[PDB]
Amino acid sequence: ASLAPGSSRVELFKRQSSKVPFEKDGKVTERVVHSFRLPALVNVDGVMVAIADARYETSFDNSLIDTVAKYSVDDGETWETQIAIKNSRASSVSRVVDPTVIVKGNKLYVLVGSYNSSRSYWTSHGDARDWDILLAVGEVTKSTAGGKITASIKWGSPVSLKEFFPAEMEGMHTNQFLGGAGVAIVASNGNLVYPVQVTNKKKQVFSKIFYSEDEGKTWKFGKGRSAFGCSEPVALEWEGKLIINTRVDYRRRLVYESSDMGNTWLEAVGTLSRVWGPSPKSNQPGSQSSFTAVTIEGMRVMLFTHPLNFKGRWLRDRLNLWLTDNQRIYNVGQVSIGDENSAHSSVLYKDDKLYCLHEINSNEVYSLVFARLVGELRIIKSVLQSWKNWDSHLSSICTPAGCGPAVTTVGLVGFLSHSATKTEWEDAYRCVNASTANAERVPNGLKFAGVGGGALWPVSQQGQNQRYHFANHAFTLVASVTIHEVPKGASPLLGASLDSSGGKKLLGLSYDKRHQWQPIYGSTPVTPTGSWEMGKRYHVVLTMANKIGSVYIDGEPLEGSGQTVVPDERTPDISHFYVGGYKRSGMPTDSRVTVNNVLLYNRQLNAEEIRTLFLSQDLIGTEAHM
Ligand SMILES: OC[C@H]1O[C@@H](O[C@H]2[C@H](O)[C@@H](O)[C@@H](O)O[C@@H]2CO)[C@H](O)[C@@H](O)[C@H]1O
Repeated sequence: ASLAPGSSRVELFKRQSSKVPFEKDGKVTERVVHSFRLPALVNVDGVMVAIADARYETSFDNSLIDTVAKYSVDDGETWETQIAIKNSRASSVSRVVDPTVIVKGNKLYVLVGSYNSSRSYWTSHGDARDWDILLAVGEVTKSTAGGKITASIKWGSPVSLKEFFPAEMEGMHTNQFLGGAGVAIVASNGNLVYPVQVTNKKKQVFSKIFYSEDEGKTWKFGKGRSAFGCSEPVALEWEGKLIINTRVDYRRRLVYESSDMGNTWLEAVGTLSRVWGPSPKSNQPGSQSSFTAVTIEGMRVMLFTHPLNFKGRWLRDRLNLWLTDNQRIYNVGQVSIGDENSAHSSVLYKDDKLYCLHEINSNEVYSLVFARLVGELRIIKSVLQSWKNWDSHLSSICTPAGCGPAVTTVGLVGFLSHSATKTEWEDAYRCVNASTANAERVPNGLKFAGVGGGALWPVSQQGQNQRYHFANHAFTLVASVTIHEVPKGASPLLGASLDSSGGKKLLGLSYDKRHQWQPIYGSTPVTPTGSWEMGKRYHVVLTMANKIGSVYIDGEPLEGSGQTVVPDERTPDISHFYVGGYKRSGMPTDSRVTVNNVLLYNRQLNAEEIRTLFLSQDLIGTEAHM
């Protein structure tokens, strides 16, 4: 339970306690609600709106559900309650579901699925007999009446958008669709954009972008789609693309990019795709996720939440929040408390305060808690100042022949330099440390010695959540090194390992008893090349892209460098990077070397940025700057 220092919370929508105005046959009554689910928390012009399911009788998905809203004009001290949308009232189990919310001006656009009488889960329905898809538009107006600031919201009659759903898509016959739940966006050209989950007559699930250029009068689907198996998509716009982050049951979450309103989808292999696991071993159901772009203290970042689900199934305990600038991926920490069940969530950033509406579940009775994320916003601002300082400090270095090109920070993701503890080498970017053994701190890095010496920067080793999954598609690992002793055989100095030992490599660099380098390319025959001297430091660059590895000493490729390291159409799964040894006592090499300033970029640096880092190795360390 990390609800941070100075952060606190209330139980806003109290299961079996909070009442709503329930309407039926021309009569409104105050009704105690069983469970509140599917939190959507937004800002309309300074009115904090909280939208959710009111699951009246039971938390069963297929039961009687209206869309409730609660709205506050004082940043969630007091709230007014209403029912935003009501179901058909056609049976005891009629329902409007997966409320998905777009804010635009003083308007709230809410899309829901609607079901009349089925008790089966929607993905199992072989047709659309019980289903409709409805947009209701709520309008917020703002008074300062009788002295104090007041507000209300008038909700419109839902309008069916079923006319806008084609009966065919590529290679399939359509079935039903719903919003991804949570909060959607207005694009920077003004369009309304819902990422939606859709099923076909084969009952497969897959995600699309459903949009409107006309304030919601009419609706299109992007031509493209996600893989099958992708559900509850949640989307934001980042630097002119849509980022569509999807739930994938029993798998790691797939993230996609689309630069043309969803006409073409490319998997975001270089950044965020397959980063987040739905459970420790990613073999459990996943979750709805809050996924938004904000500007905090002048930097555009993204915020993402998803339960860790230690418990497995749909329990979905331990809601975590993540920060990213589409390069570094920082775990802010756990928002929910202890081991409580805590599946959906909605993060709002408003007037430079952070808030989160999330579920808590005990025994299938759900409340939505409203939390003030003050400590979290503090951690975030600190991590961001850190990102800003290192990028600015690296980028103002005057690189030598006054000045050559700046040290590149585009795509720099991790940085091991001057800070280290007794057993860890610290990421200056503060997201992923390397563990160490037999490590002696020297300026801007470590000196390693003896069997099992070295550092380990985890890749797949990060566990359920893998920030460095990009490395499987491209990376550049850079480092200054010095060999202090002539090894007895070939010893490692640096590389990306595919297994836990370091014995099955993707790409690495070793050095041998003959004073030669042994760059290693996958499982290819190793060929010693070049020459070094005990005591001279050297600059080393490993790049991999397009399934091609290359090794540089002092800014210059080794002879025969640029070989195939991925020997077929399967994607590697890198376990970790090893630095200055294997950091394994089972591996019988002894690397006696010093390694300074390890940089990890999410791309193949080009000739010039490699030559700049080389000539700049003495200027980039963190040493002076702490
Ligand atoms: O546990 C509450 C959640 O149930 C999920 O439905 C599961 C169900 O729990 C499981 O026991 C079995 O029947 O499979 C269902 C999926 O087809 C719902 O998906 C989820 O939304 C919660 O209500």
